This record gives sequence, C-alpha cells and structure tokens, in this order.
Amino acid sequence: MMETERLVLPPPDPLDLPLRAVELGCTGHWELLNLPGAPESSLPHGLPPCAPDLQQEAEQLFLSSPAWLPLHGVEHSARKWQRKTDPWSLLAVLGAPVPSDLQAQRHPTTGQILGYKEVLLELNTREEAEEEIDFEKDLLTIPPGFKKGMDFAPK
Amino acid sequence: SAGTAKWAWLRRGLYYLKAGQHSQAVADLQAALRADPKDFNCWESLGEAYLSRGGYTTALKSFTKASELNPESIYSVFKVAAIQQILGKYKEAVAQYQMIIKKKEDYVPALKGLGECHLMMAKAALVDYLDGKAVDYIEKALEYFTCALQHRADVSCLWKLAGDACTCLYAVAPSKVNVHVLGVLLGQKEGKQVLKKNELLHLGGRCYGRALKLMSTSNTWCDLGINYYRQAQHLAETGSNMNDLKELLEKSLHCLKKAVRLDSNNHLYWNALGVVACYSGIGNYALAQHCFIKSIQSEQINAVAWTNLGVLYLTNENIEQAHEAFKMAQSLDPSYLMCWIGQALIAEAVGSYDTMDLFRHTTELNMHTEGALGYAYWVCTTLQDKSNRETELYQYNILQMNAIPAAQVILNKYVERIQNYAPAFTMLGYLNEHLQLKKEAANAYQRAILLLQTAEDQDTYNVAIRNYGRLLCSTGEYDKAIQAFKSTPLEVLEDIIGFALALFMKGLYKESSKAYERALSIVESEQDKAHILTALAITEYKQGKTDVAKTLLFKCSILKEPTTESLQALCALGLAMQDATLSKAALNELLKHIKHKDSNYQRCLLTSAIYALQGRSVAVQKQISKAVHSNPGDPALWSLLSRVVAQYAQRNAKGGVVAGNVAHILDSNHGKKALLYTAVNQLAMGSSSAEDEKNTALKTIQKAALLSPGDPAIWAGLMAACHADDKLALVNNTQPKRIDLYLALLSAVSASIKDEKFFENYNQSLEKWSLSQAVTGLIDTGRISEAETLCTKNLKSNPDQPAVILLLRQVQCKPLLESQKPLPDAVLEELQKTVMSNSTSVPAWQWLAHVYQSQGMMRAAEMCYRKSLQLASQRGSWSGKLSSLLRLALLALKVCMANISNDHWPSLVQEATTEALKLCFCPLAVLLQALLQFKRKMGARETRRLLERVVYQPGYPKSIASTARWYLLRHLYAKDDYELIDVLVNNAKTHGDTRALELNQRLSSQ
Amino acid sequence: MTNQYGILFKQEQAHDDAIWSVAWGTNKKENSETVVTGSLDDLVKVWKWRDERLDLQWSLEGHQLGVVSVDISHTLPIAASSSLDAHIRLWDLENGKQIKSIDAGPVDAWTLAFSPDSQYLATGTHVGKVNIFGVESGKKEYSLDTRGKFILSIAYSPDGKYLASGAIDGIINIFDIATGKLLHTLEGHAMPIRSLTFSPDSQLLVTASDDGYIKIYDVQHANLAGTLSGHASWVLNVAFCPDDTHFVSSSSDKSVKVWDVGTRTCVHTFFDHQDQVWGVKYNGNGSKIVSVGDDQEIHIYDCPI
Amino acid sequence: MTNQYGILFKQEQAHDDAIWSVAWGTNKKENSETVVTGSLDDLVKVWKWRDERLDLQWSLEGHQLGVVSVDISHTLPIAASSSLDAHIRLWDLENGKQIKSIDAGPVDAWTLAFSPDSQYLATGTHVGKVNIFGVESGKKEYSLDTRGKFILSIAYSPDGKYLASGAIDGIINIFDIATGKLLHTLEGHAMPIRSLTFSPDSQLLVTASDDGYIKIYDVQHANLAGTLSGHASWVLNVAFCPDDTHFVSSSSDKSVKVWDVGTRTCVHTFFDHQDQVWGVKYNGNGSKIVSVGDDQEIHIYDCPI
Repeated sequence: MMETERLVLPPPDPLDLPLRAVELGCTGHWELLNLPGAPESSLPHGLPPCAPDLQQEAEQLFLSSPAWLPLHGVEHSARKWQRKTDPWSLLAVLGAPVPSDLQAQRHPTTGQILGYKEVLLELNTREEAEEEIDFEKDLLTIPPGFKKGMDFAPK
Repeated sequence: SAGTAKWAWLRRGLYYLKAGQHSQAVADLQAALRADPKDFNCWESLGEAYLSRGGYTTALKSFTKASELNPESIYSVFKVAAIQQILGKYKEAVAQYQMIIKKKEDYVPALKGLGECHLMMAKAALVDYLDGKAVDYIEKALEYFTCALQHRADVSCLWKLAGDACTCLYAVAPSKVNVHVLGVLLGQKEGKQVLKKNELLHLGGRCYGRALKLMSTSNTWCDLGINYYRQAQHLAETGSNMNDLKELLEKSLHCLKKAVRLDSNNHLYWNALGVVACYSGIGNYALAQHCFIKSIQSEQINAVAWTNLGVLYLTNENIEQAHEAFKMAQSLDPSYLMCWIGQALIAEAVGSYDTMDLFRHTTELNMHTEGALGYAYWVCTTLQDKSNRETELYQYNILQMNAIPAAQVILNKYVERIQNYAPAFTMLGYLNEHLQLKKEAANAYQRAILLLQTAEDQDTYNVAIRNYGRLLCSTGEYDKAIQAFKSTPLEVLEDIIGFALALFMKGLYKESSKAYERALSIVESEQDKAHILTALAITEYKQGKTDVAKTLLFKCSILKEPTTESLQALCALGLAMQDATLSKAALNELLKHIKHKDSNYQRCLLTSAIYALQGRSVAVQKQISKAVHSNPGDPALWSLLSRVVAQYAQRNAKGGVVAGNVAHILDSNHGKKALLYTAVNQLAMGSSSAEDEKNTALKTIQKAALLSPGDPAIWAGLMAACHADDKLALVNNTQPKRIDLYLALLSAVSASIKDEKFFENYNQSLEKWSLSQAVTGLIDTGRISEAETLCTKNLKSNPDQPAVILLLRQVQCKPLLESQKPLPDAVLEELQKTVMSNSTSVPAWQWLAHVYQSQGMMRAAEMCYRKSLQLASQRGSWSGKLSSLLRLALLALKVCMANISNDHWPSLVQEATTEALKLCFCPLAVLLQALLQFKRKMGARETRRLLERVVYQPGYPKSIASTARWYLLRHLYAKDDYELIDVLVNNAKTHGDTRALELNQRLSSQ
Repeated sequence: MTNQYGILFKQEQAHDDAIWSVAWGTNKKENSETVVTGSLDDLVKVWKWRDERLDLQWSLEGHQLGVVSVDISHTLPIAASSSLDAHIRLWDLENGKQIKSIDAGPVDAWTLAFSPDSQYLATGTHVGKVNIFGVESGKKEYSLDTRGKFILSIAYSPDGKYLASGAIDGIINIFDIATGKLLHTLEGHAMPIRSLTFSPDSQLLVTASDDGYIKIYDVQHANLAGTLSGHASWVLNVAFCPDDTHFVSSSSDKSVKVWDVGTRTCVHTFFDHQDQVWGVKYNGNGSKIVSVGDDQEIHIYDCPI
Repeated sequence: MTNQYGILFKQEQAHDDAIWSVAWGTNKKENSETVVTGSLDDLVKVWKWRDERLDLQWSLEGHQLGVVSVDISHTLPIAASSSLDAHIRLWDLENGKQIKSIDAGPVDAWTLAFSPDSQYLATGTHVGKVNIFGVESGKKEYSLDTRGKFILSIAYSPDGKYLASGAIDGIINIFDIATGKLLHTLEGHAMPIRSLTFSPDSQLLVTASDDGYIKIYDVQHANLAGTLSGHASWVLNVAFCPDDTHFVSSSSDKSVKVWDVGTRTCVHTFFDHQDQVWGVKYNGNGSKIVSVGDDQEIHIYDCPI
C-alpha cells in the first residue's frame, strides 16, 4: 500500500482486445477469454476431498476395536448338534370321497329344475352288509412278492 | 332338408340320452343344434350329454354358449361354474358363485361350492407350509358351511364337508389356530366363539357323528375313525395326558373295524386300519402288517401300503427287507415322497456316501418335515468340519448346489411348522449368521433362549446365551448384550471374551482390560493367546497409555511364533504416533516370514502409509505402481492407485483416469470407488481430451451417483463437475446450463454425512468445502440474496470461524465493486483484516489482490500476489505457485498496456515469465512475453519471429493462437507484406476463425 | 418342452448414452403400445410399437441431468420422470409438452411409481420416508415413515391397499394405504435392494437384491417361498407377468432370464445384450418383453404364452 | 584355456528406481548393439555397447505411470515402449523424437512384440484380446480374440505364421498368423506365465511359469517334452540364443541360470543382484547376456559358444 490511487484511461486503444485469463484444473492448463471481467477461475477452492488420507484410514482399520480379530469370528466355537430320526412321521393316511352329489331334478317335459335332491354315488353290529371279519383268528403274515414276513408276539 | 325339424331331433335325442346310448344322443343333439343354433335348451342338453360320458371341455364350451344368452337362469350359470371348477381354476369359480349369491341368497349349492373351493385352496396351502393362509381359509369355509346349514339341515353332504373342513387342521402347530366359529355348530346359537385346536377337533368329531347318524355309509365311518385318531394324536403329543386316551383309541379302532367289515374290498379302509393299529398307544403290529398285506392284495396299484410296510420293517431293524419294500413302492410310483425319505434314512443308517444327495432330492421334491431336518443337519455338520475344503464333497455340494440358502429356506418352513424344538432354532441361527442376516439370527437365538430356560442348562443353555449375547453385541444394543452376558457362569474362555468385547464397545475400558486379563490367565491354543494380547493392547491404547500397549505387543512378538495379526496392529500403532521407527522394523519383520496372507491390499496400504508419514509424498504412488505391476489382477490395487494419484502427486491425471477405468472394467462391485476416483481425476485434468461427449467428468460422476447414492463424496464431486462444466461452456459461449441446484446438493451432502460412523476430520473438511463451494457458486450464478442468508444462518448457529466470515465479505462486496464505485479506506482495512486473520489459504490472498486491482492498487496487488506466491511455495503446493505467478505477470502486463512511465513493470513481467517457463511450458506465459516485446520496441524482426513461432507450431490452445494471430496480423500489416498477409489468411482458413479475417477486411480498405 | 423364444426387433442406437429405465403401457383401450424410455440425457423419448417395429414418436426433453426413473399410466395418457436434476416434471404424452414441475431434490425423491388409478405418484426419499405427491391436485400431502436408511424401490399392489419399499442395507417395509400403519418389516437381504414387484392379484412379492438372489416372499405374512439364485452378478430389475406364472429378471452380467414361480426354475435365458441391462418389462397381455440396456439398444423379445 | 563366464561389467545406478524391461538390438551390422531399458519411470534410456562398456546416448521420456515393456526391431532402427496407462510410443532411435504415439483404450495394450519383418507390433490386452496395431501406418489393424483371463506375455515366431500367448490363469494359446484360426489350446500350468519364447528355426516353444517350472513344448504337437525345476522362486523371463543350444532364465530369487536344451541341466548360475531380477536378453550372437534387476543395476555377462 504505497500509491493509494491509480488513474488510467479505460478505452485505451479500441482496436486491441482485453485479456481474460481462465484456469481449468490443477494440472497447468490456461486459456483466454475475450470480454473483460473477473479472473473467473474454475474450481476456486480446489478439488473436492475424496476418501480419507492413508494414516487415519489404517488406524481405524486396525485400532478401532478388537472385533476384527479372528478371535471373535463366526468360527472358533466348534459347536455340535444331535440327530434324532423319527421314521414314524412317514405314515400316510388318505381320506375317503363324499358318496353324494345333490343332483337336480327335471320335469320330464320342457325340463325345469324343480329342486335339488341328494342321492348316493355308486359294537352295534348292523345286519345291512357286515360279514363278520375276524382280526385275531388267522393273521396273514406274508407280503406279496417277498419270501418271509415277521412274527410279532400276540397281545 | 336343412334344419327346421328341431322338435323331432330333440325328442329322439332325449330318448337316446335317457337310455345308455350316449353316442346316438350326442349325434342327435348336435343335429338339433345344427337345426337352430340359438336355443339354449339344446346347448344345455348337449352339454349334459357330453358330461354324462367322458367329455368335459366340449360340454364346458357348450354350457358356456347356452349360458351366454338368457343370463337370468341360475341353473345354467351354476353348471358353467361347476364345470370350470372341476378342472381347477378355483378363484374364477369363487367369483361366479359370489355373483350368484349376490343375485340369489338362498341358493344352497352356491354356498356348498364356495365352501368346497375354500377348503381345496386350504389343502393346497397346507401342501406348502403357508399355515396362516390355511387357517384363514378354513375359518372362512366354516363360515360358509354353517350359513349353508342354516337353510337345509337335513342333508348329509353339508355336515360331512363341514367336518372335513374343521378336522383337516391337524399338525398346524397349536397356538396358531384360533377359529371364529359362529351359530348352530356350538349347540345353542349365541353370537360367536373363538376355538383353539382341541375344541376344533372335538367339533369335527361331533359333526361327523351327526352326519353319520342320518346316513350310515362306509366312507363316513372311516373318516370318523381317522378323526378320532387325530384327536388322540394331538392329546398325546402335547403331553396333556396318558392312559386316559385308551377309550378314545378303542373307539377309533371300533369305527375303522366297522368300516372295513362293512365293505372289505377297498384298499383305503385297510390302509387306514393298518396305520392306526400301529400307533404307539396301541402297538399291535401283527394286525397292522396283516392290514397292509390285505390292502396290497385288494388293489395292486398301491404305493401307500408298500411304503407303510417299509416304514414298519425299517423301524423294527429290518433294513434290507424294508429297502426291498421301498424299492417296490417307488417302482409303482416314481414321484411319491415318503419312499424317497425312507430310502434316505436307510442310506444314513448303513452309513453310505449319498445320504446328503438323497436328502437334497427329497427337499427339492415336496418339502416334507423329516427330510427337511435331515438335510439341514447334514449341511450344518458339513460346514463345521474344517478339514473338508478341498474334498470335492464340501466344494461340489456347498459351493455348486447352493446348499446354504436352500437349507435356510427349508429350516424356516420347518420351524414354522413345529416351533417347539431348540436345535432347529440354533441351526437356523447358525446358517443366518453365515448369510450375514444378523438380525434374523439374533431373533432365532432369542427364541432358542426362550424355549430352553427350563432345560438341564449345563451345555444347552449357557452356549445359547453366549451365542445370543455375542450376536446381539455384533449389531448395536450393547446394554442388552452386557445384561445377557451377566446371566451366565463366566468360567469359560468364550463367555469371558464376549463379555469383554461388549464392555469395550460400550466403553468402560478398564473393565474390558480386567476381563481380558482374566481370560488371558486361562489360555491354551496359543493363537488365542496372541489374539488376547493384541486385544489387550488395543483396548488399553484407547485410554491412552500407549507405551504399555507397545511393550505388550513386543512381548507378544517374543512368543515362539508371530500370528500376522499382532504385527499389523503394531505397525498401525506406530503410525498413530509420529515415531515412524518401530513401524519400519515391524513391516520388514512382517514381510520376512509371512506369505500365507491372501489380502495383498493391506500390505500395500501399510507400506504406502509408512512412506507418507515421512513426508516423501511421491514414492507413495511409485510404490503402489510397483505393487500393481506385481499382481496385474486384483482390481482393488488399481482402484487404490487411482485414489493415491488423485490425492498425492496430482500431475499424472491421465494415468489415474486410465487406472480407475481399468479397475472398473475388471469387476462390477468395485464400480463405486473407482468411478469416484476417475471422476475426480478428470476434474483435476481439465479438458485435455478430444472434446468427446459421453466421457466427461459429469458423466462418470453421474454413473457413480447412480451406483451408490449413499456416500458424501459423490455429491460434492457433482457440485464441482457442474461448476467446471459451467466455466467451460462459458468459454465456448454456447449456453450456461445446470444453473441453480447447489442448495439441494448441499442438503444431500450434509444428510449423507450424518449417518457415517467416524472419519471426523474427513467429514469436517468435506462439510466446510461443500459450504464454501455452494456459496461461491451462488455468488457466481447471481443469487446473492440466498448466499447472504445462508452465511448469516451459519454464523447464527455458532460463534465466528474465520472461514465463513470471509465468505460473507465476498457475498457483501459483489454488487459494489462490480459496477465502478469508489471505496473508503475503512472498508479496505476491514477486508484486509479479515483476510489476514484467515491466512495460510492462498485463494483468499489472491481474491484480495484482485479487489485491489479492480479498485486500482497495482503495487499493493503485486505485493499481495508476491506474499501468496511465497505462502504457496512454502507449503510445497504446485498449482497455486504457477497460478499466482501467471496472475502477477498479467497484472504487470496490464499496467504496462497504458504505456506508463517508471519502466519497472517490464522487468517484473520478464522475471515472472522466466520463472513460469522454468516450472513448465505455459503457453499463456510465452504469449505474455510476446505481448511485452510487442509493446516495447514494437519493431520488425525479432517480435515477428517470436509471434510466428507462437502462432505456427501446433499443440496450442485455440484462444491463445487466435490472440497471437491477431497481433501478428496487425504487426505484419504495419510493416507491409501482402504475401505474408495472404499466408496468414490461408492459415486462418485452414482453422476456424471469425475475427482475424474480419480485422483483415477492416484494414484492407483503410 | 420349452417354448419358441426369440427376438422380434432391435433398435440400433435409441439414445446417445446409457438407458436407465423403461415403461410399457397399453393404456388406451385400442392398440396403443407406447414405450417410454429415459437415458443419461435430458431425452425422455417416447416410442410406439405400431405393427411390427418401433417408430419414434416424441423426443421431449426438459431435464438438466440424466433421468433415473420413468413411469407411465394405464388410465390416462401421461408420464412422469425424475432425475438428479431435483425435479419431477411430468409430461403430457399427447402433445409432447410438459404439464407440471415438482421441486424435490435427491433428499426428497429417487424413483417414481404411479398409483393403480394414476392419482398419487409416490416416491422414495433419503431419510427413510416415502413421500406421496398428488397429480393434478398440488404437492406433498403426506409421507409414510419407516425409521431406516436410504430407500430405493417403491411398488404398488395392483389392487391398492399395499405399498412396498426396499432400502439400502436390505430391510423391506410393507405399508397398507388404507391406514398408513407399518404392518410388518421383512429383513430380506444384506445388501441394497433396488427392485421390487408385486404380482397380479397382489399375493406374491418378488424382490431382487444386490447379491444375486431373488427372494419370493408371500404377502400378509412373512413367509418366504424360496430363493432363486441363478445369476452371476447384481440383479437390477424384476418385472412380473400379467398371469401369475412367470417373471423376467435382468442382471448386471449381460443376460435377461425369465423364471417361473410355479416350480421356481429358469425356463429361458437371453444372452443377447453386450452390457448391463437396466430395464425389462412385459406388455398388456404378456407375450413380449422389452429390455433396455446400458449399451444403447432397445431389444424386443418374443415369449409365447 | 577355458574362457569362463565373467561379470565383465557393472552399472551402479542406471535409473533412479526399479528396472522392468531390457531390449538388445543388433540393428546396425557395425558395432552398435543398442541396448534400451524401461525402468518404472517416465524415462526410457538408450545405451550403446562401444568396446567394453555402456555409455549413455540419451534418456527420453513422457509416460504417466511406470513403463512395463520395451522392444527393439531388428530390420529398421526403431523402438517401442508401452506403460501402465496403456499408451504406446515409438522412438526413432536416431534422435529420440517420438515418431508415433499410438493411443490405446483402458484395456488395449500391456506388452509388445514386433513382427519378424517389423510390420505389426502385436500386443496383449487386459481382457484377453491379442489385437495388432500396424506399425507407422495403421491403427488397430485387427484383433485376434480368445476366451480367457488376463494375457501377460506374448511370444511370436521368428520364422513366421505362429503366435503364442500366455495367460494369467496359466494356459497357452497359439494362433497361426497365416489366417487367424486358433490352432489348439495348451493347458499349461495353474499359475501365470510372464514369459513365452519360440526358437530360431521355430519348432520348439519354451514357457516360463510362476511356480518355478520351465516347460519345453513341440509346436507340431502337444508333446510336453520337458520340465525343469531348478529355480526356487518365480521365473520371470526366458530367451534363447541364435542357435538351438541353450537359453537363459531369470528367477525372482536373485538368480540368473543358463539352462541347456540338450541335457536339460543348469550349466551355470550367477550370484549378483541383491534385489530380484526382472529381465534377461541375448546379443546378436551367443556372446553376451544382459540382466536387469529390481535393484538399479544393469549387468552384462559373457558365455562363449
């Protein structure tokens, strides 16, 4: 701060061109605009900071906690389980179908549905059809296709 | 002749359909339809004719056509719905039945169809393990059946189907069944009722009894017997009683015997009797074997009876004969599951090699429970054994059949089915831990804890507690982990170690040190000893007191064999201090005898950090280049090379861009960081490309932003890319774009920063830089008001920090000093004081010198640039040095332009340009030398030579060449030579120019 | 036993850069077949598959940066697009002219999804919420809240009453539009999701995470019905067939597979793209597939019924 | 009097850091024997063997990262150098003036090898291609393609119509230059190759491994007629001599061994190069051997016929 003032002629020469210096990037690359104005640099504050510098990254990677040690991993327990087979679950029971359909009725001429009627599809000891099978007199104990079955003690 | 005899065709067709002559009836009715194809009676009767014999889809189509016209008829719509229902596709049938119900409400068959459809969907749901849908469907089905029973309560089918619906919910894991039955079903008709499992089965038995009372048939008898069996099974399986269910089982046997004796020619009854007879409560095996043999004899195509015989023999230690029976069963039906499961069990018993594959095949077929548990057990056991991972058993099975995910899904289905077994929960937790699904594994272990609290607890409860506490500590919730680790005997190494780490995570470092010392006492398996010493060092370090940690790590090194883990911690500890001596020795020792490490990235990072500590700052990139040459694969190395060149020695921008691109190509999941680093390198580069689209910085940063929109670096990179694009477009003078978005990006940056664990210094730097860049962008674009308010709010948040106040000064002083104005020394002093206060940042000094130049302070501005140059050079920076030097040269040249006396500015120009050329090959600097020479002794020969050299050699930017061309044209016209002038004209023509030729036109005719 | 699959058309260069999303809508009752595709540009080009080929119809653009998601509606002629530009301007699709413009930054919207009745246009924010705007009725009536991380994918069950949302870090959230209360949160995968889709009749939710697996969950509970693992890299989109029997998944390994949910197996794989495939869709009565990819191409396949 | 192998020279600091590629060109029939080295810097330096020593002529530069491979052409005086940024330069070798600067994509070129008539300058690629850039006239003339991993080292045959290409996985692919039809793939090893050399009267192919083994192959078949197991650590480069008598190998365990084809035994091993050696080469005849190590020392050995 010595002069404190400067007086210059603003239209000094009208033929020549004013110099505008524009800077692109940190690696040296400058160019020149024509119209007069501010220095108009690119990325004035410098490059955006990318991933953190090495030293703190390493310190975090190793001295953040002892969790990363092979001591605390998913391994290093050697756990065991026991097997308990259960072959009784394999037994399969199938259900019987419904022996009726609720079929419609039809007027014999100019058929119309009068109504829906149910019909049969095709130690009380009832006499309708029981043939009195004995389940403990003579038990069949040879599978069809094998040579021998098994003899279990009677109950 | 042709039609017109429908009344005869119809009679003859009906006469042929009433008798069993379906072919003639079909022909007759088709002829009748040919007579007149619009009468719906003919179409409906033809459909019935087809439905009497085999055909189903031609009858279906004919019924649909009959129903299409006169849609008021309920019977036609009902028949169409029933035929479509028969072939599956139940949802559509449900929709039409609901529509019919909406029209007519008393239609009993419609309710029966709706109930049957809901029951069928429920059974299909139970084929899979989606139990909740099955329970809901059964509840809705009971609602429909009771509604149907409201109208006509004499029919048997309604009661039978109601009983089927209610009693098909066996093995549905009670405490999951609550069914909202309502009305007549619970005797008196009051409101609603919520039923649990046993009550539902009892209601089922009651309904079967009521149905049977009024129609004594075999099928209902067998179904009632099966229902009683299910009831007894449930009662026994919940341990609710024993020896008080004898009469119930006797009742079941009585019902089954009644059914079989009623009609002894149907395999179903014999099979049911056989299965029930061998229940653990009865245990009459001879009768069961006789029943199965009778069933096989009755109807030869019977897989069920053969597999039941196989099971009976297998459980009674007859592996060979049971194998024979199973083989026959699968021979009769190759896709029945139970036989395959039996084969797997037999293979397991005799200890074969294909038990795992058999279980996998069973799992893939239809998801039965026993095979599910077997497969899960075998997968977990194979995972445990750590001598496997070359065998081609582990490799093939696990890594080429994707065993683990399948096992997890299977165990989820099993656990939902059973949910009273602890090993299933622990296995599920273990697999979930291998999938890094930590939350689900924690839930699984918690449930295992809940089940086991009343067990023996010696080796099944403490282990579960340690696993749950450790896993809970892994993901937050430190207090819960500490509480869980309290409730265990802290006498084994595992529990003490887990307690110590949870304590360390919460804080309480002294407590963690005590726990680790106690664990250190009881140690075998020396690897664990080395790990305990390293953990002690880390935890005591975190309090400070680094010397004891260092000596303790040396003590670990004195052990028989190093562990490759303590050495890394020692190197990092050396780095976390400025000693930088022990670190070199530790790294050399680590390299010496350790090769089995397979990371290859930590070693390079540690060496590079070691070099960086000593401030060398150029070797770092060279060393990483050496590492990347050694192992040309490993994308991570390429990515780290790109990052380092971006950070240290940012003069290899081209190499960095190439390295980032190579890292991105060789994989996909390294995309994120590699794209970020290549974008930053492009930003640093400038525009040193072929002006090609689709490969500028803004494109790569956009790609990275799409890949991972989570990190705070990408958004700041986006802001910088937009600003640079604006500047370049401004130079090319086509259009500024992407104008006002800075505030949104700043909000994104801050929001993303908020959720990162800790890189504190990095986050603070990022936040400050983003704030500064946003303010500068807003000032440049022209939105002064928003920038001012932003700065004021920031200062209102916290007391002053000398950075933001300078930004506020900049925002204030833009309107004034833009348009010419005179400023008072008070304002100048204030700006000088603020800039000096926040010194050591060259941009501030350069901006202040620009302010001086604008007002006009030539010498003062020159002094400020000189100070900035000294500051930049002392910092070791390089871009600032050249930028300041060239700017000062511009200042001197501009002041020279006015032809002012005191000829000292030319000396300054000369010195600055010589220094700039000493550093680099700045074209602007040589142009400045040319301009200075042109002004002083405008002259003929040397000036023209220098200008022609500038404007004739290639490899120069367009604008500088244009300026040199224009001045050389003026000089050449001054010293007339038309030839050379036309030479200049053709030189302009072979390039693109508008202004040099325009001046030539202006001065060709003075 | 498989069908006869194959290409029908191949546009050589639709845009100048990567194509990031595609939407197929047979919106009008006649044969419209309008395809809207957005790229790493301002262009939101609107194609039409007229008889056997794609004819470019509109080239409308108003954006500043690349568009990340586009969407179309089946009831009205309308379209919406969002970008990194912090604007959700929604076009007219009839005059190729902008209708509106909504201000919302990368902290207020990432990806679009219209309503079943084309009324609300929900989008996923940064802090975890889902913001539901209003088309033809203003701005930002309300936001459903899940206390989580960045949220990527938004889907609607095509009967209303359900909204699903995947997120960075894996967790999946299912809301019901009726009351706006979180029903239950699935934990799903361990890496970002970036794709979800319901099935027609809205009883099957198909995810596609970043690790390669394709969960098939089941709605109204947390039951999962299996994991489909057949890719070799990330999976970026999943589109579900009009009939609940197949779905198409496009991965970052340059291959578009088509699975079927009945037996959970892969019927046919297409190996025709040369770079990552960012978008796949079906059409109307599903018998054709659109696949826009990172390399500038638009493939149209033929998947017989 | 037996003339034993003697050190005969040492160059203490040839470069400022590690040295990676060495080429010996007997381009001039007179006493020129130009030697060119590339050394992990921008600098690539040319020396000439005048009577008993190396005297620097010039060091020429312009390269972003370290240089990986250099080659000299026998027919005309011209050199070629590629670096880590996949950027190829051709040097006049009379003034150091960079006749041409053949660019290359992110994955275009790793190593170089001239054509026997100095016309093609074949080069490897990070993604498996063996693309060829015609010298001084053309760019990317054509690219022979295979399916495989990284391709470190390329051989080429002296007589012609053969081109052997090692891979990082450890497989050898030989392409006949006549038409471009892949002749047959040799399984080779399970570790990278790093060196491939043909023979004068090119009937025998020698492969260097990363496991320490050296393999001899017969071009007419797949006869694995040899296997040599003397080197402890990796083997980096192997070259022949102008007669089919014996070859040099350069381990990474600081040892340069001279093996023989006739008896398959190590006639001699040298003990220098405190740091690992990365290159070895032979002069215009069997006389002189050049070794360049990771340490900044150039060595010129002698081995009478």
